[PDB]
Amino acid sequence: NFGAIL
Repeated sequence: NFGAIL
């Protein structure tokens, strides 16, 4: 993961 996980 390099992004946003909500």
